[PDB]
Amino acid sequence: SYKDAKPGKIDVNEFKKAIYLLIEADDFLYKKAPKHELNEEEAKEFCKLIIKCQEHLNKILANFGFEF
Amino acid sequence: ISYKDAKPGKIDVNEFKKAIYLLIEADDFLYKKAPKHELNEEEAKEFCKLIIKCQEHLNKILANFGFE
Amino acid sequence: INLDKYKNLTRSLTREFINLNPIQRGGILPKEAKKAVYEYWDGPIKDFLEDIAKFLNMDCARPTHGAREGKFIVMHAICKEGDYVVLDKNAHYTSYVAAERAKLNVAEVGYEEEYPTYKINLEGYKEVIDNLEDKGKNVGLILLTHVDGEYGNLNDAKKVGKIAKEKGIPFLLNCAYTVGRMPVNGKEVKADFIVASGHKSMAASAPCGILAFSEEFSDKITKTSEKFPVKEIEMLGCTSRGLPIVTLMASFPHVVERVKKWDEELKKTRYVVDELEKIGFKQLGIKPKEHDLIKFETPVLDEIAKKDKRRGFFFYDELKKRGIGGIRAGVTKEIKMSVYGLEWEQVEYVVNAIKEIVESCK
Amino acid sequence: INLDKYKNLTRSLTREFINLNPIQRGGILPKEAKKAVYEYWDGCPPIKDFLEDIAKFLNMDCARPTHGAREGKFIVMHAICKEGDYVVLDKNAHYTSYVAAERAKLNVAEVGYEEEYPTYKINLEGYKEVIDNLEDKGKNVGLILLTHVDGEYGNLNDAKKVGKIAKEKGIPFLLNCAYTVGRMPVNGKEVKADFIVASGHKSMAASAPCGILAFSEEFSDKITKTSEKFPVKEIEMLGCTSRGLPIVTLMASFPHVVERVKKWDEELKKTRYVVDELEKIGFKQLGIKPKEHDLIKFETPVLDEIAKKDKRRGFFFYDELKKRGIGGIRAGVTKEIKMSVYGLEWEQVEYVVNAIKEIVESCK
Repeated sequence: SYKDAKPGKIDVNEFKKAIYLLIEADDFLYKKAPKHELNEEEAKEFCKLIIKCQEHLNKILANFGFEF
Repeated sequence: ISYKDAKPGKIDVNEFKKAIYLLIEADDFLYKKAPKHELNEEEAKEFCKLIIKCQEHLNKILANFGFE
Repeated sequence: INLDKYKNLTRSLTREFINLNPIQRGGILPKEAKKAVYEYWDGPIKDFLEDIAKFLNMDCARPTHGAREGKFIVMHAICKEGDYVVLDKNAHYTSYVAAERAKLNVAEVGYEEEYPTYKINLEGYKEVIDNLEDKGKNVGLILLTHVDGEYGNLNDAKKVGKIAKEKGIPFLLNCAYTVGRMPVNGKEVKADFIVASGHKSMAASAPCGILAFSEEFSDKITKTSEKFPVKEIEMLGCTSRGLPIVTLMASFPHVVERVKKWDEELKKTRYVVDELEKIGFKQLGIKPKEHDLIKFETPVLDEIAKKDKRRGFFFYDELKKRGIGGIRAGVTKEIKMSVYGLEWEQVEYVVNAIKEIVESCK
Repeated sequence: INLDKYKNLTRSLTREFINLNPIQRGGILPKEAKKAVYEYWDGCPPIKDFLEDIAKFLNMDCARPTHGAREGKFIVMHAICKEGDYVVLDKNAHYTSYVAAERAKLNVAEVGYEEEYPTYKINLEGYKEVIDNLEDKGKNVGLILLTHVDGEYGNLNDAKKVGKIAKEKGIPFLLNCAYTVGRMPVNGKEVKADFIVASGHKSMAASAPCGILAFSEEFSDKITKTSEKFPVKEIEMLGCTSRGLPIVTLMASFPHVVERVKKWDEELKKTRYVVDELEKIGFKQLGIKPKEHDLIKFETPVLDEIAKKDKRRGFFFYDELKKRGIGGIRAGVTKEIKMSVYGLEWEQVEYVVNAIKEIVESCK
């Protein structure tokens, strides 16, 4: 829940990295248009961007009392 | 959860555009709370709400590539 | 073959620092435009030109690339090669260049008072005109900067508007620091031309601007070409597509809503002025301030810089240690700042920081 | 004032569809430019150094930033040409070459074709013949313009030919490279050009409006003519420090631009594949054959015969492409189309070609 959020500081660097990865993952919307269907190799590359992004977003939530 | 387990799937354009918008709306916290970026109990709840919803959308993106 | 200063470019302090620079306070993109940026960073304009015409109470309106271009559009289609353009002494540098590009002459209007007000003698406009007409010189355009970019002094455009109507000379109102921050009435101030910057006061990205005009000069400004009876000459094309124009149409509901809350932006300004005049600052320009642009005289800053510290760069460095930017490094004799669009908590942070700077530096 | 039309403005098919608009093919920003947009969202990069590198990249003397190729044409005609001078240009010139000339208070002379249908190739040798007929009148020619690649057929012209003629008659030469600079390699001195204009949002992977004006030292004192009141701010440049988003996207995409020009044949390979594969249906490539540019113009008699017996008239081709997620074609027009596959992945190239083959086959 977000209601359990405690006071804290936002990690600008981790947010910049988290938003950068989603920008790099946006290229797949262009290069794989319009079906957007990935194979096994394209999925591994794409999901690697989504996972690393969440790893940065989790570090952001850490400064507000969220453990993982 | 490993990115190497990623199986062939389709990218959700709608669910991806929602995850981006949340980081864009949360990008206002980096401006309106500069330079210390230190939030309180209400600002954190408001901020973490966006990041939690963001990852929730990213998890639904991974759900198309053999994740749960 | 360098390619080294283009890879590590993606790095700034736009989010890690508080920007006090006046030329960028009213040009900060809201989260609305940021989403529109995402949608259109590659590849209702006709309805926007009508609404922006109602927003300024003007007959017509055309998109430009800043107030820089719009002021050249009027000077190239109306004036002759040699006509005089009478403007105030607090004019922007783009007013002298756009006139010289159209091969025009410049006549300046003296102050009503110099230090520390620097208010333009609006009644002097009538006098300058007569001094040129008696010498045979022909006046083609009357320019008036609504709010100058040095002290931030708001002038009564209705005064110069009447004088421009009596002499029959076209009136251009420079609203680069005006349109987008405060409500502007075109027909009330008796204006025939109004220019406005999108990246300075309309929360857009550069280059962005707006040119408004009456139906009297609608044929001169929107004069079409001969080879192509659709494409406008002075606009070089009816397309006018790009990234800035997108940000202007998306930030428009924000701007049209933030002009109504202009008095809330005066409260932050006057708070900064009154609270900083305690530590040893003195506001130049029209008192009290009616615009977010403030220019302080700082004798205390120049003294601390003298002995000793790191000279005039001591103030800029002390602000960087606290996460504040927007002040020219090395300049201590005076400072130019703006708190438009800043949260009140950030307004208190700037004031309390500067107070602690001059205090800790004895 | 209704503000509802600005609210839901964030609705587009820019990622869900494959755009085939030739104008927007070379203006697609990479990921490195999108990051720069984020860093400068609110609106100090090495501008001076970028202007030296872009000059070396074009092998020119000097260079300056503009708001597109529209500005670049007006800057020279206003700073070099005197009011009333003649501008001799090719017949396939872009519309902006006439509008800017009319804005700079000049006259225009057109150069005919060497052959019309289907090549529509410009007679580069006929340039001298037109000037002589103007000087014998005698009108004075102030500028010689040549669209390196036109925007109707996408034909390439030997700019050195016109540049060699311009030098013999001592008349300035403006080489329009809106469809050239950024895609294919261009050499300024080699084609003997005095001026070169570019379109950053059409061929240099930048966002609109943006452009570059490269010129020789001979005219450096006129273009970069400083003002009198301000001995620093340039007159024709309006004293702009060139700040904002399009200039940043240009510098951010510059290493991508400088690297994709060496792989230009790989983009022509895509182009020539499309031509040689669609000509099995009934399409006939107009312009110079084979294609020397990504901008292709097919004559489509087949699409006309289907449009005469389809319920959606000539709009059937625009609708059938929407079903398959493809855009960039003028709606209602079936007599001839104008597309491009520059920058597209080869998987997407096959997707486009195979789509059209299924349209012409299913619609009889």
